[PDB]
Amino acid sequence: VQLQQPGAELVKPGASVTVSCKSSGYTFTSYWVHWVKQRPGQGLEWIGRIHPSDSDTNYNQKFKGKATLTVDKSSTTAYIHLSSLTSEDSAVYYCAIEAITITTDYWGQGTTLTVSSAKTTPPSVYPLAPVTLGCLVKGYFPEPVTVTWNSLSSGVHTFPAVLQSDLYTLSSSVTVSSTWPSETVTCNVAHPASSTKVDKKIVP
Amino acid sequence: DIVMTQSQKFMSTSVGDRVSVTCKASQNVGTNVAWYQQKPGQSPKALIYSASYRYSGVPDRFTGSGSGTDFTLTISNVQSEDLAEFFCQQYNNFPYTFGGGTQLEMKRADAAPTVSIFPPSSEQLTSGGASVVCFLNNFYPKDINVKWKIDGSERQNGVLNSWTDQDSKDSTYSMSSTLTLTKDEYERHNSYTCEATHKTSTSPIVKSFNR
Repeated sequence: VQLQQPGAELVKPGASVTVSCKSSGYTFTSYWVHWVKQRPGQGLEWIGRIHPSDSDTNYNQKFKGKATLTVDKSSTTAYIHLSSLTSEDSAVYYCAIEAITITTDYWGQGTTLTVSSAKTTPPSVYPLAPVTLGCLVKGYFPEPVTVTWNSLSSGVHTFPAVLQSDLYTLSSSVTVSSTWPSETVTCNVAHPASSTKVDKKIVP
Repeated sequence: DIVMTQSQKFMSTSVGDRVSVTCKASQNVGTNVAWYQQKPGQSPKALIYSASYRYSGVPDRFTGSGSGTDFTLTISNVQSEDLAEFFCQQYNNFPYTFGGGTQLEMKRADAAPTVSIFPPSSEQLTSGGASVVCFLNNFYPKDINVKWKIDGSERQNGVLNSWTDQDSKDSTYSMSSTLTLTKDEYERHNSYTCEATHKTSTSPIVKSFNR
């Protein structure tokens, strides 16, 4: 079972947006689809639920005029539509279902929605060489970016972004003495909003 | 609406001990209470439904209990891998409401940071910018201080600091400090030093380079 959500969405204030939740691996019309909103400092909020069989819905009254739940049975996809967007709607939106055969939950990756008047800006990627290596991702907007080391997982420290002059900047450190050089260590970083992917090899 | 009170936002523990996260509902919700775990960078994961029943694959180390208004999530033999924020939730009445969340904190032996300094990349200099990055990796406890020095003179402006979550593998913390100057200013100087002050050493840990 998989719930596929777009990684990010950047919308201007006052506009609207539709986030998709593409499901696979089970009978789409069997289980309620729930939606959850998450912002820092506010924890988790329940938006509502929809049953794809007949589009029966229960809404959190807080989101009555803001969120609209729909489904497309033939494409096994659920949608949430958000109207009159403000910065208050900037958050991560999850879709989730509960399968019973043994109860198991399945969640999407969450869509990071940013409501801002700023334009998309791709990240400038810089290699950090003197063994601990690094990758500097500077001047991107909006969040998020996904960085990966070739793949390498242990000895990886990806630090949270910091907003400097209206752009975001973060760094990642990979700690792998003999391995480098000879073993090509490459910074892999994607900015889903700018549709910009960069590869930068760490060279001495 | 129903308010779910998680009175503790943080709970400290050592590996192998027992922790109990309390959750108090403002109304009778029976046993229609769920518990969730959100590890860093991950979506929430359901651990407990019906107050005490575990989802598939959830270990018996996670025990849910309570009924009515008082609810408790007990974690036995807590591992650093369990590091996450824990949310209770009621689904007895619309709308479903979550608790405020409780972050797990692991206590461990004190550790000194692994400090690494990096000169500005050749690519960034061919753009008029110049950033000097210092990594302070895998230390404990979290309290640490970084001092930048240029030709022996302390520099406080233009410094960007960032801290990671507690590492779920070794319960350590990490910090990156980035000193950003213009290209002309960076070539006006030679010595660039990053100093780290931590309780593990009376003297700072120094890393530097000459351009």
